[PDB]
Amino acid sequence: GETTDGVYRVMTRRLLGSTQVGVGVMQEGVFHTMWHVTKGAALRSGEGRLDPYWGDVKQDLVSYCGPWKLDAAWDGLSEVQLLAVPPGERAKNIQTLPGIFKTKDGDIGAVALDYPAGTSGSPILDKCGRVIGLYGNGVVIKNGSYVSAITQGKRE
Amino acid sequence: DMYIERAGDITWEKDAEVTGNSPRLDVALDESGDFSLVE
Ligand SMILES: CN(C)Cc1cc(/C=N/c2cc(Cl)cc(C(=O)NC(C)(C)CO)c2)ccc1O
Repeated sequence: GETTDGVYRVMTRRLLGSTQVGVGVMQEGVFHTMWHVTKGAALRSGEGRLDPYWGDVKQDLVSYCGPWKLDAAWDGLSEVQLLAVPPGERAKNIQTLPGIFKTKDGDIGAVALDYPAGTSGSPILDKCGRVIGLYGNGVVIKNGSYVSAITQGKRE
Repeated sequence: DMYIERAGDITWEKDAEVTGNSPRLDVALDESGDFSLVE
């Protein structure tokens, strides 16, 4: 199949035509997406298959073919870059200074960019091009805009 | 059934479009992984 590093779409033919349910990161031969995108289901790559390895509904994260490999963290200061892969549309880098989710269990970065649900699993990048987390778990604000948590995992 | 397509490389792009705000939000995180606005 395909094992190359990079950003991928996640597609299904279970609905009308070919529908994009979300997006993920291939790194070190491991595929990273958000639990809500696949609900832990197996994935096809050519005639290659990808089985789930790790997943957590509360982290809203899942890895395939190996443990979670992305460790980089938002510094709390710098503009990041999202890599939006919207349905039917080319990958596009959007620059934004994150906001914060204040939780009863510590602070996490947040990104106030409007994209449709299928963009879920689109990655967020620091200035060295490291994936500091994944975009598409979050909350609707007064405005009616979207603000994703910056979701990230732990590397063993 | 679900399949993946390489949609691009992962790089920082010098002069990307720059947009959005940076709001500070009080939220909860439930057992189901749902974030909600605390006020
Ligand atoms: C534990 N739950 C909460 C995980 C979960 C997540 C989602 C995805 N939610 C999104 C993700 C994005 Cl990237 C965007 C949007 C959106 O609505 N954006 C707009 C601009 C407003 C367009 O309408 C929603 C879906 C079902 C689920 O269970």
